[PDB]
Amino acid sequence: VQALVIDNGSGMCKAGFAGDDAPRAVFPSIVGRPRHTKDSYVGDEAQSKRGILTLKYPIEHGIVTNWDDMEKIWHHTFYNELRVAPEEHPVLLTEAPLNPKANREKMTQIMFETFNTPAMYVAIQAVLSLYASGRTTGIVMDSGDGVSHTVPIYEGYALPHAILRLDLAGRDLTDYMMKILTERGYSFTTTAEREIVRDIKEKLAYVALDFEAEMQTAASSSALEKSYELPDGQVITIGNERFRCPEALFQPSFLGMESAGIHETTYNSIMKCDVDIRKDLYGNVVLSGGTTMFPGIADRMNKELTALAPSTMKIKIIAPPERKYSVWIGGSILASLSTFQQMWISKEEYDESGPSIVHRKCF
Amino acid sequence: AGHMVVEHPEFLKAGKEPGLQIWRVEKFDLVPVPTNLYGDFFTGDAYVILKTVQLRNGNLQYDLHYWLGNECSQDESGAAAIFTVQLDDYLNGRAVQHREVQGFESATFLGYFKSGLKYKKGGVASGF
Ligand SMILES: Nc1ncnc2c1ncn2[C@@H]1O[C@H](COP(=O)(O)OP(=O)(O)OP(=O)(O)O)[C@@H](O)[C@H]1O
Ligand SMILES: [Ca+2]
Ligand SMILES: [Mg+2]
Repeated sequence: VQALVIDNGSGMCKAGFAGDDAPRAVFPSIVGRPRHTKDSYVGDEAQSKRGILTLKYPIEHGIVTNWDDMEKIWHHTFYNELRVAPEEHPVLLTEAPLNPKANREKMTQIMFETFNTPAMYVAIQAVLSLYASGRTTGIVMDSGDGVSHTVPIYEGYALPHAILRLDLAGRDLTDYMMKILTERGYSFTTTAEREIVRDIKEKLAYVALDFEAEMQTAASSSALEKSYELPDGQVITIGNERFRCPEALFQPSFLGMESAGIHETTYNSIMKCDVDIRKDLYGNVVLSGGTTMFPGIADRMNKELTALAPSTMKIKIIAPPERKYSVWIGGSILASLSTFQQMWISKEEYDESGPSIVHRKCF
Repeated sequence: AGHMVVEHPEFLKAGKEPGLQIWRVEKFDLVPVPTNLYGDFFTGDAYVILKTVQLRNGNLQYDLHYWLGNECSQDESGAAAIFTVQLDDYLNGRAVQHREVQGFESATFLGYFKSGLKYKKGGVASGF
């Protein structure tokens, strides 16, 4: 029996088959409906047809906010992306840390009642990333579309009282790159233009080890400047914007936020945990998610955490090349284990107990 | 839980008496290592080691070590970590978990192998 794994991101859904090393389908978590006056489109097709559709993003900060739209995404995922009949497959779904109780139940109700899944399971994204790195203890800094989570985990279980979040992630960095590129005189405002800004962010941005020193270097020469060719053929020049953009992760004040940067958030989560486990958290800081993909980010996290921690504390940042997909891969391994069959919620169990069984089977 | 109980045959065997038990991750399963091969680790593989010690009142002390070869694949190291959590849960959370990386193993782990553990190249193919 072949299990499916679906990682429900706020910006991008990752879906595929347990036992594969990568998701088969990666597509925007978007539902489009006729703009004025097929009833709906999902994913790439919705995005491409945006000229005639109004687009909705049913997941915000990793939390589902519109269940009708989420159900459309899942229907599309099964029937169009994976080309499966969901009544034939156990399904592992992921959830944000601290996903509300009612939401976990609703996910469960939809899978069994709408899709007739024979079995399902819900796993916390950060925990799957930790497992994917081959660890049972560590702190995961999971940064994707709209939120960055810091999730301490001990001997396989998240410590809910110590989970924190910074309300800044990739979409905010894209918006910020858009804003700072206006200083140079480049106006990017449309959807296709925002996609160009996202590409500039993904291809040319980096995290400065020493931000002040980098700004000095940028101001004193053209050493750090880079050329970028627009789709029309025009060539633009990017300078300190390359590292100012992801600097916002460490200095949220760049976005007018009062919140502590990601390094401090990580430290604060560690300090909320039992003193006896903190060594193991500092020694196992795992970066996960698309927004952790900036070159230089692991070196910078190491520098910043080293400054916050006692000098004799060993800091280790683990930043796997595959970390955009760590959550999905962790799910693929978990759902493949010979012991998995004993862990899922079965249809029979759901029929007897209802949605609340999720709190007893998945934690 | 609910309608299911732990049924994996190797879990049923785990930690019943004082001693050392070693399993190798093989294509998403936990497979016992022949006892005459204990201490000979494939650097391309991941393993789960349970050391059971008898305490004074007769209860059992557990240390679970998951050993990760320099060349083991992501499915193997991930599975070794998850099986470790699962075995600890099965053992009522009584086990201390230890991540053991080839060449950086704890003194405790190394001490399990009276004549010294050995490394050998190769191993079972990835389940990916
Ligand atoms: N190489 C890269 N460098 C910087 N940012 C990147 C890179 N690749 C992807 N990103 C950013 O990662 C973000 C998407 O990350 P991810 O897919 O982990 O989020 P998600 O799963 O959609 O959302 P969430 O987990 O927050 O619900 C986007 O903002 C994207 O631009
Ligand atoms: Ca192997
Ligand atoms: Mg995500």
